[PDB]
Amino acid sequence: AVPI
Amino acid sequence: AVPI
Amino acid sequence: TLPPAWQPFLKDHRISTFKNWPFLEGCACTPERMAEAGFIHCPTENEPDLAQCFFCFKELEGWEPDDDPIEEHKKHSSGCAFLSVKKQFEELTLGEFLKLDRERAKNKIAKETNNKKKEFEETAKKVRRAIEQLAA
Amino acid sequence: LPPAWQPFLKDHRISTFKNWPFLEGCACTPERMAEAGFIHCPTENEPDLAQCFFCFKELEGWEPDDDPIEEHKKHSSGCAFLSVKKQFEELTLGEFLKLDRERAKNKIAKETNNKKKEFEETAKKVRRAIEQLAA
Ligand SMILES: [Zn+2]
Ligand SMILES: [Zn+2]
Repeated sequence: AVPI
Repeated sequence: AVPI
Repeated sequence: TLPPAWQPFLKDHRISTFKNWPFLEGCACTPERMAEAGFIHCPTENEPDLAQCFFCFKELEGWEPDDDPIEEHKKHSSGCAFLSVKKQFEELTLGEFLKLDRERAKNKIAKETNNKKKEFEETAKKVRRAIEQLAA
Repeated sequence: LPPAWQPFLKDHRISTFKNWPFLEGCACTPERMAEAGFIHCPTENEPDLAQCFFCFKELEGWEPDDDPIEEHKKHSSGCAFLSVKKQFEELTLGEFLKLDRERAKNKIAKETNNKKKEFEETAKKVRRAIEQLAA
């Protein structure tokens, strides 16, 4: 996933 | 010492 | 025993945070795997898959079944002190633990400081735009 | 540090010692009391009352030549604190969790024994009253  |  | 503030140091407490976590058996990012990586489940309406490291407070979303939480962790927060801890929690020394928690307390202040600054910049952006519109 | 496990800290145990008699010159100093696990919990009757934080054994009538550790093994010999040859912050979390667990158990047994005594004394009064009624 990735940063908000 | 002594036991209460 | 650990007070509410130190419960997240417990893998089984982190696991218990994952309620309605979509990625179960077959997946690489199971609740157990997330928890072993230091993540807790902190869902919102906008982001129901939002997970955050308990130690460095990095928040990640858009999780996919084959995601390896550890690797996503090293990737997006390489300096996290929890990553360096190679021994189980219960083999930690009380001194060691108290050091880790000092790091964590700093991490949370830093994180709270960054948010306050981001909010501050946002507000200033609105004021500037409103000034420009009136300058016209 | 959480208020609940302060008694595990020697410096905190020393602090509990308010207007403790027996200072320099005596073997039973606050520092040596605390080292032995003792906490100062003075009544009005006996402002001489010291209690182990771990096994909760209460001792009074302290003598200036008393070795706190020795008064401790003698009166509460099963106390697990006595077997801890390690400073606190060198304690492993597992070791600590396991000690705090036994201390919690020690607390209940003490409270349980107290309740038992109070009940038994109450029972004896009731019986006596009823015996007296028969006459
Ligand atoms: Zn982290
Ligand atoms: Zn004791």
